Amino acid sequence: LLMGVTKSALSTKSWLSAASFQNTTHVLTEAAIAGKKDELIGLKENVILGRLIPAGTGSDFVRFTQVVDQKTLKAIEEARKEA
Amino acid sequence: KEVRKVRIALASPEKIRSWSYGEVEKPETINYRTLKPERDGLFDERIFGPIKDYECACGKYKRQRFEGKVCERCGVEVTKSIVRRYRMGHIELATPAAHIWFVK
Amino acid sequence: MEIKRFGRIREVIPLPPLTEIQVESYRRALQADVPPEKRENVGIQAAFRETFPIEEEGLVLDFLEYRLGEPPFPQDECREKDLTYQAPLYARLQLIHKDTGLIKEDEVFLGHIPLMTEDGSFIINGADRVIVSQIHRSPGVYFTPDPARPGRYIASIIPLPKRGPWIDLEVEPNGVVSMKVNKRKFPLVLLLRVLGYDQETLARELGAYGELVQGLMDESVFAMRPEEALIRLFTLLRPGDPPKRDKAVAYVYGLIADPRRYDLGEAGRYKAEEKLGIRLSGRTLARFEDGEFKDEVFLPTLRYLFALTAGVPGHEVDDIDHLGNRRIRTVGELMTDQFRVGLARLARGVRERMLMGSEDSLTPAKLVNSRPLEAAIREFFSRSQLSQFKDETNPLSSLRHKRRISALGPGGLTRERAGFDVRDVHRTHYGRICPVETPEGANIGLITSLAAYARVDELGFIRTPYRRVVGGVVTDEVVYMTATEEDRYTIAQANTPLEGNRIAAERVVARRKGEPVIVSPEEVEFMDVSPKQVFSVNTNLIPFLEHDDANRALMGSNMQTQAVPLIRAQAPVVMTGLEERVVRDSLAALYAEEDGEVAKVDGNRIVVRYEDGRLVEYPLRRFYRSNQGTALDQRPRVVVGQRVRKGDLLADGPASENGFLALGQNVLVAIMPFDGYNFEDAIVISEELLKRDFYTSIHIERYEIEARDTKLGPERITRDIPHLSEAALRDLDEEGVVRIGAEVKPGDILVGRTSFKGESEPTPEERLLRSIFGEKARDVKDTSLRVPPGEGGIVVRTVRLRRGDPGVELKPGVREVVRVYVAQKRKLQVGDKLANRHGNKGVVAKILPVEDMPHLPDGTPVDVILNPLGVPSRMNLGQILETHLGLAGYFLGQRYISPIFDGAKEPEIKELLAQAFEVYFGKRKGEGFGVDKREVEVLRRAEKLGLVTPGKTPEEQLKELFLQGKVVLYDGRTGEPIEGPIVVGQMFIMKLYHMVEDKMHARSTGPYSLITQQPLGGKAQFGGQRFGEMEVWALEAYGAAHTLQEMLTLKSDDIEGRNAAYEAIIKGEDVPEPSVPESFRVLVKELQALALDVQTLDEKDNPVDIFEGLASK
Amino acid sequence: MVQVDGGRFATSDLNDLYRRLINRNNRLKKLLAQGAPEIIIRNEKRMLQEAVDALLDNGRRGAPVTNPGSDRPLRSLTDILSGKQGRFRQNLLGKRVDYSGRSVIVVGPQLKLHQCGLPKRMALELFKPFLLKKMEEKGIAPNVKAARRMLERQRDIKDEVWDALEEVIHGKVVLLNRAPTLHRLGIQAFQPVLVEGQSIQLHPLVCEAFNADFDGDQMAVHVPLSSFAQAEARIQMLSAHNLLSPASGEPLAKPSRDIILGL
Amino acid sequence: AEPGIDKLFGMVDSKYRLTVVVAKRAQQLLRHGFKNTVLEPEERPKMQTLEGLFDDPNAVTWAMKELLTGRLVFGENLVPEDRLQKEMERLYPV
Amino acid sequence: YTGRGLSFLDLIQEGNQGLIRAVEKFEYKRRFKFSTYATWWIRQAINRAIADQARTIRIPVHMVETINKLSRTARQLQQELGREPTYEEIAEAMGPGWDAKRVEETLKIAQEPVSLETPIGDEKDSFYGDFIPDEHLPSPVDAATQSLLSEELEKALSKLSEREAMVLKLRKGLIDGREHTLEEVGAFFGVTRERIRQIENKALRKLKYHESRTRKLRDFL
Amino acid sequence: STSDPVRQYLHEIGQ
DNA sequence: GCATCCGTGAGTAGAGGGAAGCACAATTTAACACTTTTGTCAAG
DNA sequence: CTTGACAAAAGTGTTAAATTGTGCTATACTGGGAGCCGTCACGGATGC
Ligand SMILES: Nc1ncnc2c1ncn2[C@@H]1O[C@H](COP(=O)(O)OP(=O)(O)OP(=O)(O)OP(=O)(O)OC[C@H]2O[C@@H](n3ccc(=O)[nH]c3=O)[C@H](O)[C@@H]2O)[C@@H](O)[C@H]1O
Ligand SMILES: [Mg+2]
Ligand SMILES: [Mg+2]
Ligand SMILES: [Mg+2]
Ligand SMILES: [Zn+2]
Repeated sequence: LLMGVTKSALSTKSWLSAASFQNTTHVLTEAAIAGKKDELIGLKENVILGRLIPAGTGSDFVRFTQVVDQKTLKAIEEARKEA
Repeated sequence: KEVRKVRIALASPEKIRSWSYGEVEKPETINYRTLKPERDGLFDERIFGPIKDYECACGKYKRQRFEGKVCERCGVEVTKSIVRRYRMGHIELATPAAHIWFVK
Repeated sequence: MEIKRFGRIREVIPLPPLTEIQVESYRRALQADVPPEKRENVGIQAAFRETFPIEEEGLVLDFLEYRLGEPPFPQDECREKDLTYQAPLYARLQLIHKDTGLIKEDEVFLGHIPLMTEDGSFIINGADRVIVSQIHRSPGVYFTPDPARPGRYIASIIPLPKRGPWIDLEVEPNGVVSMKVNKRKFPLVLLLRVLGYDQETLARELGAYGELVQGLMDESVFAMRPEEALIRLFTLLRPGDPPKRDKAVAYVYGLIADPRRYDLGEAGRYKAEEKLGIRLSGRTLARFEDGEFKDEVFLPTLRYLFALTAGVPGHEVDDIDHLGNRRIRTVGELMTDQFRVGLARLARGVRERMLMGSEDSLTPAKLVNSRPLEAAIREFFSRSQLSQFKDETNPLSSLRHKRRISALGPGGLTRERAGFDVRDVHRTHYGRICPVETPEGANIGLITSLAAYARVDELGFIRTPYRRVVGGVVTDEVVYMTATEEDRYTIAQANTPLEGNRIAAERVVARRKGEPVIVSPEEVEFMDVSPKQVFSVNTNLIPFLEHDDANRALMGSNMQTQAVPLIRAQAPVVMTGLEERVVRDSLAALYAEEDGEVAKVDGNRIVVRYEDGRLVEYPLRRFYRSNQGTALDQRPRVVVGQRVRKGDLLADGPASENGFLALGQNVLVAIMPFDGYNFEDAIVISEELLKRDFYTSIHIERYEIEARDTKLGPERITRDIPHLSEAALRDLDEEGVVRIGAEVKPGDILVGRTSFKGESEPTPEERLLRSIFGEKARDVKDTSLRVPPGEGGIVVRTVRLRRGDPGVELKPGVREVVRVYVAQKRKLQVGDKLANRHGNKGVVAKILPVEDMPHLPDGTPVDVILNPLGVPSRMNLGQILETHLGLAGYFLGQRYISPIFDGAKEPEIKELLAQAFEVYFGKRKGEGFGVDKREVEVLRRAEKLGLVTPGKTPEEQLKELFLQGKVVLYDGRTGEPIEGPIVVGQMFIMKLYHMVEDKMHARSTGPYSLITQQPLGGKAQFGGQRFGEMEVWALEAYGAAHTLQEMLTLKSDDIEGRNAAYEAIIKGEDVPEPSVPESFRVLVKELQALALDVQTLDEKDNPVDIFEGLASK
Repeated sequence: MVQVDGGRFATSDLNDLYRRLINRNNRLKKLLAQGAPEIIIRNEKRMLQEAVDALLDNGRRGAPVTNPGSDRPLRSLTDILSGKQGRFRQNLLGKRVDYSGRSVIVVGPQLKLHQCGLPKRMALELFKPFLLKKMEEKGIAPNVKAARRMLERQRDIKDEVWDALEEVIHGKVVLLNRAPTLHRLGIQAFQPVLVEGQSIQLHPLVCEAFNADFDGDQMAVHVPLSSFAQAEARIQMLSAHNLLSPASGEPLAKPSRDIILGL
Repeated sequence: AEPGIDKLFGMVDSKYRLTVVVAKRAQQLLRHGFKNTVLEPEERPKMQTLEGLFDDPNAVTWAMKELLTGRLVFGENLVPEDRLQKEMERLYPV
Repeated sequence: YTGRGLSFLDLIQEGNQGLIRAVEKFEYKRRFKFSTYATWWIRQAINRAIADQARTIRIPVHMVETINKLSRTARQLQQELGREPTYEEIAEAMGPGWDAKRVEETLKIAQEPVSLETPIGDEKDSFYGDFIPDEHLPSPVDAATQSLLSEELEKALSKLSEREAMVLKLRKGLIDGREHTLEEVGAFFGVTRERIRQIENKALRKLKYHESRTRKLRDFL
Repeated sequence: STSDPVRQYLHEIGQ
């Protein structure tokens, strides 16, 4: 199937992002009856809720990186292993 | 403890009454000479909360020691005044009315 | 300094009064000075005769006459006391009892009518205002083709706005003609039956065109009685409504035959008669007399439609954008329209008041309630789109505002729904609407200007003058004609060569219905008066306009409105010839009424002894604040004992120099790049401009404060402010107001005020704090008025108004109001905007000392450096020619007047430069100096560029470069010459209203909104900057997740996050983690009000509370 | 329903819509108790349905409800949430922020690619919380509260405050923005240099990306606050780090105008 | 341009990982008052003041210079989070 | 009665209530027609509804009648004086017991609230509510001052004795938010009220001496 | 049709 | 097909703007006279 | 540490004055008023 950009954006799973685009009354009516849940996958929904966007420094690929100097590392490593 | 999803659904009449702290029975807003909220109106302190933090509408409690207390004379709960942004009321209709979103 | 004039065209007539579009139209409407018995049926007089007499249907109220009284207060008092300059209106009415036959007459007070000043503006609530004229489609009968189906036409009947519905006549595919009223379609045959028409009459008149008549010969409705057809028609027009004759005849008569509900207008009636070739008795579609409806215009309209379809030569379609089909509604017509609406409401109240209460004992005074009339009049002058705040930055600004034409407003077009056809330049705009002066943007083509020689006629059509040509010779007879009349003649161009009064050229350039043609002199019937009639006043002030591109010429004329008056303003070196008339017609300067001798000269007054012996004293306006904040003053220009003729100048107004318009300065300009400080329209200036007070302007700001009554107590204006030191109270007088002449800076107090604090519970911490220091609290707090950041100056005036003063109408609960005026002198600085008349504009980016600027070999430095890269892409060569003529006049000490399209040419400019070289270089030879060594080096390169002829002497080669406008220029920093000759000359540059000192703003924390809790906006509110949707997209594309989250929460509406962020910084810590924004909480509550359940969940789908248990029962 | 600086009150349109529904609901209760005929009851019920519609979505069905004395329709719940002026597009996808300013721009030819010119007066307000801490650290002010009172009055500011402001901004960057922001290059980060005057100085080589010239254009300034925000701006958004076009890969900061003419 | 920006981008697989490492290291330095730095006394960044030459107060500048030396270790799942903070506090009281 | 604050359908429904009342009280023995007696009740019901429901801020019926009389009197004086009357002129014509002060106070009462969604300017993007700040929630500057004062006050209390500090913290209300009198403080600590008075004053004087030598608590007032 | 509540009420009482 | 109905149309800034009266009954408010509190001046 | 013993302040009770709420009026009267086309142009969905 082939769609235009306007119709493709309005058929997305997230009702939060679709409602903020246009045709808000129609989007909200259909989402309420079906009991839809928004999983907060895209960028628009995280902006509305004031959360960190899943891109750039907020992506899970680099978000959990740790930094530590060698002096701290040697003390941490030894103390736990020898105990 | 962290939000991960948001759900939207229809609200039953029983759920709407569970949200409300009271029923609005009069269309009066505030008194014309004292400028104070009127009882059972759209700005009643017994329904939506006090105008100022830890102070009832009868000048009997003015302290934070009475947290979660309801005055026995005015019926206003002694708490923070910021609850007036979150507490809701309800109106009981004499006859049912349809929601225009699901009609038009 | 003598003035040299160019040109060959001899104008036979001068320019008309430039404000007569405003002044004359309002005089006709009021008719205040004409005796009542000789008043015409126009203006408010026609309104009275339309609503009256009022009949109960036996009580009759009749109108006799009206009058206007003297204004209660003068114009100066109205501005100071926030009043309206108006005159009382009285009406003479009589009440006649049809039963008894007794008449009582008395004069009733109807209200106040705002008065127009001598310059053509109004004072509404103490503020100057201008009513802008409106352009719209003229009423009449029009014929256009059907776009859906070729070969078919539609006939339309258009009344005045809000004076009847539109009528459409269309031939349906079945052949039956239809008539459409109020979105309802119905057969025209039914309507014709009501008008007493037979088939024999219809066949005789409309049966000689073709098969069209076959659709107008129904027989089921024909035999029906016209009264029976009337009741059938009423059913179609009004479905459901019960079919009663009293409800039916009162509907058909009021639809097309009621003069009080349907009005074709004087313009519409005139157009219909001209097009249809008939004579209309009134301004209605039909006339109802003797209990029967009589046709007036329907049959001639249908005859034209049938003939047009057949294809007879005498019938043609109508162009709706043709300027003969569009008319102008002036201020007089717009006010009268609202006057009639208010008068109609008054009659309704009178009718209902005479059918109840004291029927026998009634008087015209008791029946009349004038409040609805006063309400409608005050609404038009206050809350109408066409009533606009007056623009008076300079005298030219206010002159242009009164000549503007707008297609918007009530009954006009919409800015968003306007198409391309209405915004285009029509061929009929020639000589009537200026083709270049318009605002670029969403209003392009919708707001325009009247041409210089054009004038609006009685019917509202613009006319332009022409010269009659008979037998090949041009006469002095001038004829004003409309666009429709102009299409019947061949009109030549004003630049046609003439030997006396006879055309000399064998080939003549002319126009035929707007198209250019070449004709013989014997075929010419009319000639143009001057090239100036094609353009407006602002465009006529641009010299060498023919060398400038139209797009850039739009900017040049528009920006002259934004020039600010200067303390040393001077007239331009090169003028067009309209400078004197602009000052004269703006009423800003002062002129002698007749011949006489000046007796007393002062900075505040001038007294003149006229020849007949009377003494007249003229007070001068000094240091007055306009609507825009610029200072307007008048400087005397005569001495005691000087003899003056009639019309001689007495005192110069703002932005004028000896009666000539003066919007800027004349400066020496070099066109060359300079170290990247000329990059992208930037301008480099010299410090010598500031030393001689060039481009220095004076501005005044106004501050206001009020003292009110409160339940807690009255606010007091006092000097005793609690917890204030003597340093802060130094400049206040005993009454608490700042003294006149004191210098004020940001944070200083202008007027002191105390308020009662009210009841409250001092925090426990402040309780201990006040107990340790033993300081009893006061019952008042500081609520004084202070200087806003980035402002200040010198206090020059204080105004105090108190309750009970004569003419002071304060709001209830207000005790007094104090106003303070602060004046500052602004010098040129980096960031200020400069422009010339050819559309070149830029900001000042660098100010250099005198020893750094390039200089002439005689030691004279230039003032302004302009980048040559701005010329080739903009194609505005007029500034180059102006610079060349400026250089010649600099050494010859003379000024010039070159009219547009007929003025100075290069052969004339180059011969003036030859004389200027003999004084620029001949002076050097006499002093004993030859040719510089550095000049020899530059001349060697000049011949390599092909600029000078090889083999000539150094002096001859220097003269060749001078004739091209180029001189040898030395560098001030090094002393070495520029490697190439540079164009140097004199140019006229203006200083614009947009200044950096009024635009810089910053904020750390400030006020917040009520509901969204987000920062407010605007510099006046100390607001923040808007981070819109497209700005959020930019941060997302960068991947700056944490930067984006800060602006969404920590800096806008996360209340707990913004309080904690501030406290962390002042303690030397890092800002904490953000939280949920307040705007999302508002969205959830608003969705619950729509009976929608919105819940936030977690990884395990369990509900998560984002209200901290403050809303859970 | 709040009072203003004067004495008059201001209230929202939702209060009127709620009043209409209550008034008609209470009248129907009284009519039912009196045993009114069905014709009167049916009119009241039809009016109650229309009152609920106006509160939820005004103007969707029938003529919109307007306030007496005016023709302006009342704003309903649906109007609040939808449109360009609705809650989503005006308050959720975009906001007004603190620590921001605006001024006219001029060309600075002596600046480096990573530098801009910031007026001193703008920088004092933009970095006010940082400056108050710095003045307290030195002997300029005894505490933060006394430090803030000194900056309120222009004539009360000493010359040592400007020396402290230099130390505050050492190494920090700010964001410059020009509307409309067609692409991500409409926002860039620069290391500010304090200048005398009231206009911002812009590097010549970044004008093309901003599409900015010097005939009246203005710009906005923003201050990242935390260490994370400063690190992202200095690494990912610095002007000297974005030299190629993201759309085509060709250079975007390159010689132009007088620079090409001279070379 | 930031000094050594070309070399810093070549130390990580993703350009956004470098920003995370720099930002977290800057927070560590501010928490302990620059007492945990791996820089030599002659390598400390300095700023010029009227009184004299003092230490640079910008922690982001310190973190970028520390990464160029190569004495810092970064990665995912290096040490338990609780063990890291408690050990750092014991070594560098503040 | 249209154009006085109620819609046409609302006026009809209120009039229908008056019609029902007239049926119960009507007496046909008097030989008067029904419309003669029912007109009084229908008009009364409409008039009372206007005085009770036409204003956002309800005003009592007695004051509504006063406002209508005041406006009607001013209109008659305006057409006779040829100008807007002053408060003194209105008060004199109003009757005994009226002065200019009462006229102005009544006019202030009769003022209706303005809408927050009133458009300002031709472009439909600016409204009244965009210019009204919120004065209820404390600003970040005010919130930070309270925290700084509290931490400095508790730092100075540490110079006092353990018993002396507790007395001041209870006699001023720094716990639970409520001030405690010499009786309840005495009840909690088992001492008389004259004793607490002296030690409460004694601890206050020691704080004054410390403050004067450092000047660390003066800027907060 | 039926777009005017006032017209609808007038028709009903006319029966 | 072709008729009817419905939602959509760039950004930032400024700057002005901003029509009854009466009587009678309930109900609330303000003045004022005691009366218990509760801080205090002085001893011991 | 405690007793005494006022003196002003806070608390209580009664009551008249002011304010607010409610009912009623008898010639006969019986279906609204306002509006008025540069009606915005164009897809998309739906009904038939
Ligand atoms: N430093 C450099 N700067 C520019 N281009 C440079 C440079 N270096 C190399 N290039 C090359 O040169 C090409 C352009 O060459 P060019 O000759 O066509 O340029 P120009 O002289 O006409 O300058 P320009 O600013 O465009 O004029 P304008 O249209 O009046 O600007 C008005 C502005 O106001 C704004 N606005 C206005 C109204 C409105 O409703 N909304 C609205 O937002 C809007 O932002 C609009 O743009 C470039 O693409 C590039 O490849
Ligand atoms: Mg414009
Ligand atoms: Mg440009
Ligand atoms: Mg520009
Ligand atoms: Zn209480």
